[PDB]
Amino acid sequence: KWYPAEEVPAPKQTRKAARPQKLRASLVPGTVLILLAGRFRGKRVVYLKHLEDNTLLVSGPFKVNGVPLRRVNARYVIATSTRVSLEGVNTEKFNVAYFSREKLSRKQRAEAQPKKEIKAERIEDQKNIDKALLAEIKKTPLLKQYLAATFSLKNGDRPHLLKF
Amino acid sequence: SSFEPVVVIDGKGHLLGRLASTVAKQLLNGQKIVVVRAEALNISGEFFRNKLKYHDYLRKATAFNKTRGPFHFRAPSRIFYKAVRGMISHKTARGKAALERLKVFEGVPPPYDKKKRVVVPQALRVLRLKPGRKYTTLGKLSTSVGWKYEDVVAKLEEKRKARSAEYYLKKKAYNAVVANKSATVGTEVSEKLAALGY
Amino acid sequence: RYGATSTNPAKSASARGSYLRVSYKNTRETAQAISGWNLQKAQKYLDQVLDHQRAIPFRRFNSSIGRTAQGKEFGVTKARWPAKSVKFVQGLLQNAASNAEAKGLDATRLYVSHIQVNQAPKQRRRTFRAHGRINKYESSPSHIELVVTEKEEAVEKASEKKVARLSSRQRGRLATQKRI
Amino acid sequence: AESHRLYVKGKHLSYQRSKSVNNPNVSLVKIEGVANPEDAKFYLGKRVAYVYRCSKEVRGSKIRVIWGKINRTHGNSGVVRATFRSNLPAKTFGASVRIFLYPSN
Amino acid sequence: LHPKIVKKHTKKFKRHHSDRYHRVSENWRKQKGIDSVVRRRFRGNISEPTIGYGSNKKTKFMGPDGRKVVLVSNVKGLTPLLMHTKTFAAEIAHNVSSKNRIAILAEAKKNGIKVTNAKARL
RNA sequence: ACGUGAAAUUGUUGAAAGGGAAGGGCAUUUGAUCAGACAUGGGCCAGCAUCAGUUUUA
RNA sequence: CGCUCAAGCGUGUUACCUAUACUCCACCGUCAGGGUUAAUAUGAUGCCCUGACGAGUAGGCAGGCGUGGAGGUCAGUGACGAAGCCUAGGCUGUAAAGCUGGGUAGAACGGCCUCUAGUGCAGAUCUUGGUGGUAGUAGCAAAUAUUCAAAUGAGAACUU
RNA sequence: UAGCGGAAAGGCUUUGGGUGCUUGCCGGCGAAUUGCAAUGUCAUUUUGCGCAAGGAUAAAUCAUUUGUAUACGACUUAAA
Repeated sequence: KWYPAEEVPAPKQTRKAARPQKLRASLVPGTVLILLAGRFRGKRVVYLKHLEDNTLLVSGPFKVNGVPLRRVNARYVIATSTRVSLEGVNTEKFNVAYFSREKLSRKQRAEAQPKKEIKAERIEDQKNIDKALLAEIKKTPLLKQYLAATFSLKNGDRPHLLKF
Repeated sequence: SSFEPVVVIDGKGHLLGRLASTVAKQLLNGQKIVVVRAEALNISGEFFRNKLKYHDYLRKATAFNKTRGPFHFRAPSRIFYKAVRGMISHKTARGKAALERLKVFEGVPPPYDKKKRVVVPQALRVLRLKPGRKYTTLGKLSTSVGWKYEDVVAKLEEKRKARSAEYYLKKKAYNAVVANKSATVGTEVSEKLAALGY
Repeated sequence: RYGATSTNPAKSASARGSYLRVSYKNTRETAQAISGWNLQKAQKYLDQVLDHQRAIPFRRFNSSIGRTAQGKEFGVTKARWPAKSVKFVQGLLQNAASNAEAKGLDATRLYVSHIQVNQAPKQRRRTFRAHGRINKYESSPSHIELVVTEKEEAVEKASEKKVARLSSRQRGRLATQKRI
Repeated sequence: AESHRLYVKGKHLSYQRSKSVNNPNVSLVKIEGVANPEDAKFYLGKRVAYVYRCSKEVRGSKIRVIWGKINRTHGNSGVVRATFRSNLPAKTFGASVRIFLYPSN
Repeated sequence: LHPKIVKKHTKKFKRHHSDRYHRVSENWRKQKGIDSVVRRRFRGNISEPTIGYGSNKKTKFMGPDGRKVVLVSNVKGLTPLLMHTKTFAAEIAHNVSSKNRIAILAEAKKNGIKVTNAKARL
């Protein structure tokens, strides 16, 4: 009898605007951060630029501790008190399209060899930023050693009391 | 307020129900313990009384075949063990799982002595009970009702002490020094800073 | 025909015996003592039971049976020497052995693989109790069967594999550890 | 060097319950050195993960995890209500659980 | 965007003392007792079927596919479901012969109509 | 002791549990097993951001 | 259990735990109050909107599920396998139940619209038939008594 | 190399040799792509599998027998 019509949902005109992010006051360009989650967990790093997909452009000089130019989510990071000046650094060319990528069909396996396929643009751009920051970092004592070491909780340390 | 592989408590000066009241709670939290010197747990009341609140527990038992009736242990250790396996629903895995975490001795056996033990304030005849009352010293009690070792566990609890005195003294000289010198030596600049760093 | 077996049919022999007038409870205890033994071992054991050296352990059907010292072999107190139960089972083994000889199988490797004894239709017969009451007096006959097999080595081995699966970030963990 | 711990230790105490009846959808969690409600409010809305091992290898590993989070405080002794993606075994009463530091401020 | 199905109560309503006594089957039957606790609803006992457990009107008589099943015994019985592939799935009967399944399954796959069974013996 | 050959009830093999009974309801975990649209040229499980409805805590 | 400036008795001041109760949202059903084929495909019994309520023995009414036969209709299904039976396989319905994979087996049987009844069982010290635990247990003890060889026979405490 | 420790000692100091690292203070190379988080697997038990070194070379039951025992088991004796 009925056998429903194969017409379709065509949905109501929604009312949800895309307003920009309001970041917390602790994060300001130049601030040292502690990475909580991910591959480089508990690794001290440097904040550079706010990107336009609500992520943080983060270096933490590759020559010091081996952490490259990388995206980071703001909720999975701590903001410490220390800062460094970024007046002799560019960070204009970097955008969301800079970190674009072709996800590969798919594929796996035998040795899905992989020590390959890094751009010369990415290697040279790493050298320019690291050279500017190291001149700034060598002003204050014991900062180069601070970024090298990792963060780990001790017996007695209660996170709710600490300042960071 | 921190977790450890084990926690050794030194009864003495400690009451009973109030101590037992804690020793238990813990367990229900995958902890551990190992009371000692039980032969020194204090109990509110005038010696006499108590012994009555006992001679009555001792006159409670099956009628048609004791053997299977309430087993009245005499030795202390087990006592401060009863006042507990009664504060726990000890008829459900969880219960057991809890008692296996425990252990109580009257005296101080090896697998410890060489370890630091602690007290549990909220329960020390001196922070509670008012001054001018009367408290019974377990052991002594037990005796008058069984337990034939209130003279052995005493002849030993000595072969120990006597020594602990030595270990000490030796632990002053070495320290009466490791402190002496930290007096001159670079006790400078590096402090005029660390003294502030704090 | 034949109960739930799980062995090679080509290297096997069998023998049945339906509507036998023996105790169903006693024949079960004889058929479980013999089970899992070598064929030549068994025929000597059943002869020793008749002459009172060895004994049959009564495990399941054993209420109000007396104790005996011969039961210590198996680790059970109660045991008996059922004559009539053994003579029927001893007969079926000699039939099953001759069946294997016809096929051309080795006697030394031959062992009892499967054995079973379920109930039969009961023969009915009456008695006279007090105050003119008639009760039954029935028999409990048996349906015996057994299977013998050429015993051999190398039974599993076996079996499963994997065809593995893991994520990209989980794959990436292996890449670094091979380098270091 | 020695320690690599980026989480706070804790213990799964019990379910939300009355005298007799209980509710296994909400769990109660203890935290190290948290004696008040005011101190425990630091740990609200933080991710929590129970860890346990197995014999069989499911997906190239012998460790399985049940994710969850903290909702609100419970009582006047720093005890915390906690929800999980799937509820916990009940044998886990008095077992270790990891309180992470993300969704941070 | 099709509404996601929620079954409310997936566990089967068994009759009281179905496992206890053999003669009492597992088909549901209301207790008409006076001492009975299942009728009066006591804490820690079996549930009873009630209108509150009923499914949503948007997604009633739909499987995991989101399709209402129709029973088919022949090729001429497939002609109601020609322009209704997304809404109505098919299922071939138990009494149909082996060769006649191949006749229905051939012309079913032409029009793009999903059959629940078949599979098809093989 | 002959078409089909159900249940009570029994034997064998396989799997599981068992400290004064078993057997149920709510919720997980582990062990087993099972449905369901990534096929064309060669959906399931989460994370962050800005909003709406109801609340809580400084 | 244990408790003694209490974990006791009288009184005050705050926090906190918690019912199927109260507030808010999702879905189900029942009842009421409306709006609409003005050609405008598919059920006017339709297709939508808004608001309230939900315990229940004895009892009454309503709407459905199944069993055996009768009239109609799908030119329904079937020896290339109908009915029945077994299945820690699957899907739908709140449920009564229905549909379907695998095995066994070998002649008939289903859906939809109506008619009709010897039409649904757990109880009745229910009726007839079958089988358990109890249990290889109770027991097979009154009339004085049996023993040794030989023969027959597959086999002899019991026959000659 | 020395000694201490019987309460459940199964652990504590201790002479000396040999062999690494040393963030006590300065240097020079390396890490990227696990792609914006997904415990990201670093413990500790048992266990029997084959290796290859070192080491040793038995008893108890049943049947028979006894009466200091004995409902039947058990117990007590003897026997190359």
